[PDB]
Amino acid sequence: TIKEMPQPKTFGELKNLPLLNTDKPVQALMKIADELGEIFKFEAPGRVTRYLSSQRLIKEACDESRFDKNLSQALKFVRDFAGDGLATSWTHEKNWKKAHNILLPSFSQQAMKGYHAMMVDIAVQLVQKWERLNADEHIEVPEDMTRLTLDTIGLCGFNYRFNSFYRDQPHPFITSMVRALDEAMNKLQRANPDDPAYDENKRQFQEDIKVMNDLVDKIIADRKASGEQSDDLLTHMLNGKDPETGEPLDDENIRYQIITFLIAGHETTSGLLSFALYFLVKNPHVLQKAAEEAARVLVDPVPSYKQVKQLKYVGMVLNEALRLWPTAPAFSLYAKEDTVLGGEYPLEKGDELMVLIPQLHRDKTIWGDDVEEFRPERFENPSAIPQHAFKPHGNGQRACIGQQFALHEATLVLGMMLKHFDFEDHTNYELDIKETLTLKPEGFVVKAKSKKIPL
Ligand code: HEM
Ligand SMILES: CCCCCCCN1CCC[C@H]1C(=O)N[C@@H](Cc1ccccc1)C(=O)O
Ligand SMILES: C=Cc1ccccc1
Repeated sequence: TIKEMPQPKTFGELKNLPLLNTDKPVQALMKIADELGEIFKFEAPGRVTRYLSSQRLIKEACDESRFDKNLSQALKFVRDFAGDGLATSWTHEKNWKKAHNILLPSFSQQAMKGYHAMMVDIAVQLVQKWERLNADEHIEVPEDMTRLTLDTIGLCGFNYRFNSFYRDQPHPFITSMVRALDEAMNKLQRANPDDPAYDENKRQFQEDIKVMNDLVDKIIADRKASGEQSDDLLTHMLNGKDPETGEPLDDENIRYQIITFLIAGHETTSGLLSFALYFLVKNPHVLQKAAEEAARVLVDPVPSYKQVKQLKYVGMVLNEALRLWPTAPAFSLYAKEDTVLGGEYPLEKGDELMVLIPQLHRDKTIWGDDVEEFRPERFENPSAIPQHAFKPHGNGQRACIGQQFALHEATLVLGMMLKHFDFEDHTNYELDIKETLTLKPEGFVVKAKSKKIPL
């Protein structure tokens, strides 16, 4: 009955920690899952977790009566600058449910209608950039997709223009963001984060937290002294009141939310768009089908909210890209009470789980033997997909609050991309996945041939 779960190779007192001493640790954990199966123990000094890779077990871990969201070490280090914003707070901290209640209406399908015009603004800047490239120039795909999604969250969220398409070199806030995210992730591997080798990293980390707080606090202060009532997240946050506590967010927590949304904008949707275009150029028949939908639906020079809603195949393209390469590749859980997982693995209250999403999405008992194939038609009927087989936005009440935002922006942009250009994988690009907070293709380049359709 009770099975003892495998564990990858250890390093004396360092346990399994040195296995994360790599620049692609998620992909390294995936290969361990290939070797060891649906569940394996992973220990570091002072920490134990268990990596889940099968739908059989993950469907139990997604039972919210038995498991709640845990902060991974990664999220604990990001909390150093994202605070108790939505993504780095515990479910039982008062500011989680309060910010959740206040911000839910800002992220609904209905709220998407109000953001649509300003996502079209940024999306048009992307298309015009590509229309203006010279023959036999190429597109740096993740770079441009990150320019897009950062600008979109800046504009839709806070009425601020990062003007990323006017730049080679990030806005100063983004420089500190990206550097702080890099330190947070690199910190995870250090066997001794106290060696003086890491003193400068420590110094630079604190400078970046200060640059980030000071610029956000200024934006908050400036908006409050202004009165301007633009329909953006910062206004809803300054004006909204939690129905439960009846309280609004305070300025410190609003700062944390803004940092949180900007991290999410920069990191996740740009990865998704990059992986989707990669899969489309590697699967020309799928690109054809999606381009045909784009041409048939996007019949005006600017897309409308209604038309984006009818880009249904583009949506399953995005879902299939999230299946093979979920850009936020894991989440962590803890047992609310003693419980037995899958009838085989007893857990005590407090025990942690890691959900390894890319491996879940390769569970052959779920998707069949063509699991590595890019086939958006898998998603034709969600009722034919078993429970909790597909988890790119997390689980339950702690699922991605920005899920509709991301899919509206990604659908609109990919739709316009397919309306306006033919794409050529001119380098026969070999997929290379760089890991930061999230997963992104690195070095992915294509050529676009304009269809010469006016905007
Ligand atoms: C396709 C792109 C995206 C993916 C794959 C994604 C995925 C996820 C996942 C897996 C989680 C749960 C993490 C955990 O349980 O520890 C999450 C949480 C979250 N995401 Fe997203 N996300 C995306 C886009 C966005 C965007 C655009 C925003 C907002 C601008 C956003 C805001 C959040 C927030 C605030 C949370 C924490 C929510 C809460 O716990 O209340 N995400 N996301
Ligand atoms: C927000 C985007 C997703 C971030 C998810 C984490 C993304 N990690 C980045 C590296 C792999 C992955 C992960 O498995 N992390 C674990 C690592 C860990 C486990 C046990 C002991 C020490 C450290 C953790 O952070 O605890
Ligand atoms: C820290 C921000 C964040 C945003 C989305 C998912 C996980 C983390």
